[PDB]
Amino acid sequence: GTRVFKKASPNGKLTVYLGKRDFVDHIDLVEPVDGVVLVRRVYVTLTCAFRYGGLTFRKDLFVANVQSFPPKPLTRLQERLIKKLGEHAYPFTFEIPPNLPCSVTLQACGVDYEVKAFCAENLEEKIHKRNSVRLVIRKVQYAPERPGPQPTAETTRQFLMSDKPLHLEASLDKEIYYHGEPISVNVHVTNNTNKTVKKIKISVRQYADICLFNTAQYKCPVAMEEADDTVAPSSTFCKVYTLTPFLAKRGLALDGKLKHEDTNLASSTLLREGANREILGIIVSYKVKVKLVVSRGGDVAVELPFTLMHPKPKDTNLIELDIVFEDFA
Amino acid sequence: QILPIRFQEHLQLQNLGINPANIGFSTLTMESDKFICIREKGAQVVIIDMNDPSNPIRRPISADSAIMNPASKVIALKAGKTLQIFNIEMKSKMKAHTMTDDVTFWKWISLNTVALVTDNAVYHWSMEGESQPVKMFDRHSSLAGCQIINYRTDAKQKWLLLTGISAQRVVGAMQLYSVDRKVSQPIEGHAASFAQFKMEGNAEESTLFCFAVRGQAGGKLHIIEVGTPPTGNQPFPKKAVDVFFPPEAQNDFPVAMQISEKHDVVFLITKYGYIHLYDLETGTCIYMNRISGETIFVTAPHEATAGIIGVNRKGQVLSVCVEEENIIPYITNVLQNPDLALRMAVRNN
Repeated sequence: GTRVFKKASPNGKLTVYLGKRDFVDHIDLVEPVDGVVLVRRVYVTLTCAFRYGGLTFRKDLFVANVQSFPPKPLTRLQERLIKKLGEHAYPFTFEIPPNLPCSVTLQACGVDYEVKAFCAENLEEKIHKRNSVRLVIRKVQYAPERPGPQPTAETTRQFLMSDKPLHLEASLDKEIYYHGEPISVNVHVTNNTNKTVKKIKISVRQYADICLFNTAQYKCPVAMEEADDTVAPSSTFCKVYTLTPFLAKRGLALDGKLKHEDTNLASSTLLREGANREILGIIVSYKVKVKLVVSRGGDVAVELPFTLMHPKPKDTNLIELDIVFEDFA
Repeated sequence: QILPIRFQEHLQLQNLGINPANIGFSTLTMESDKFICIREKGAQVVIIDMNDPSNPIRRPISADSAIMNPASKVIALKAGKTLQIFNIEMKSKMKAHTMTDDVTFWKWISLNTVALVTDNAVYHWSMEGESQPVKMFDRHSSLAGCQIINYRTDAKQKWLLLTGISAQRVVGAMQLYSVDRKVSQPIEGHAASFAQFKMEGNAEESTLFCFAVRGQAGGKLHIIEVGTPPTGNQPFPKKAVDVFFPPEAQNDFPVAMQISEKHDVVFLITKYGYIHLYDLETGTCIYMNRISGETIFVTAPHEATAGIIGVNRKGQVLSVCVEEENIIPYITNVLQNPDLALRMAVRNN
């Protein structure tokens, strides 16, 4: 049975229905925001804003207005629900430009997407939080896995008084990871020195830059493992370690309010070449750090950038062919 | 500086989560700019609706080929000699047929007819009713042993054009069949298209047949009228122009052709991913450029812009069309051909 999310205004006069709350960005386009409102004209608006702070700064990034009543093809969902609901049911559709930032919150500021349905004569008129309805939807970023070589980093240290190298190489099993997906780290040490590696520490760190109003750069670990694996003088070490970055912490970028079950760590910001890195508001990225903790010597580390994405949505006949309501809450 | 075309990348199929292995001539079809259809094998088809490419439908199949209707939510499927046509809307099997001979190539040639090519013959099969395939003509011996790469018809379906290729240099062999005369002719060509074109002062449209080839004389484009000029018509003077290729593109040859009747221009695509524009009337070359680093291996008319759309081996969906605000000044100033520019401005606006 197909789920459809609904929400009514306070006075029970307008209800909005949506198939979904999160709309996947597929880089060349975003899933369309295909809804129905069950009903002065009736307007429906989609707004994207950055907010900082209660509030102390706001920048509008995108607005789209639809007149829904009175009246590109309807989705099966719209038709299905129009028939299954009446003739007071009207379609609205937005297409979100793919270059707008995805939903992101850092604890405070963020980028949010709000759908607003209201009844009113012109577009420039007094909105009454009484017969209007407001829904926070999300844009979440997908990207496909990359063909070809994985991520790879290496470093060489010579310690005081010596010219023998401690060499570290690491790579990741992928360039593109999805929420909940484990990261495998291949670690290769050649220790030609007379120091001993006492342990190995692997972390996943997020970096989040605030780019508007009050700029700032946060860092914050989202996975940490240490192993008491030792690398003796004149010995090599190869081992694969596995870490998964997990939400289950101030300064952390999330895609969502920390209070909701369906919130994840923020996805990596995909940046177009010379795009306005200011109307994105928050830039998020991720690295794996591999560190050799050296006895009687400074530690030796590499970092391996990676991208964290939201996952993509889940008899003779030569082909095979073949609706419940929920609160938006 | 301004260009006589607009080129666009509409999307990359892998961004939709499509497996790049499934992106090629045998697993991917696009019979019109409305759908892309992909067979993904643990079998099924992914139908991408280009009005809404975000919400692809996935269905299980056991077909070795699937070709979406150009216009409607209707899909033809085959498994060996077994052909079936399905209405996705009404979820019903419309029609089925079992061929005597294997169908080695097929495509929709309008809104409601499939062309079927066997080792032996070419058939048209309506999607409607209970009518069986109608044999249109026997295959000519000069396509014997070719890979069949296309099948074209004119607007009245009175002229039918089967195209195959073989490794020998890649030789192009066409068979042009006249439905009224019931006669085939062999033509050496690699890509072709028909068009309607009405000459100045003529009573009726001419049916034009345009074909491009890279043969013993190198690259050539021919434009001819097929059939006897209508009462009230002058004949269309045959045109023949060179199709240029690089020094770097010694092994390149034409692979696709679409004609815009809105602008009377021929779009030609080469294996290496070059696009050319030619004037339909004179064959004059208007533009050439490499637009893709991979073969564009499937093309269709791009209806909204009257251009050409296609898919390349890396999953990029690309199109080209006339840029109507630049084409005349481009022909005037960049090509310095003010006679062509005025003629096209007047002919089409």
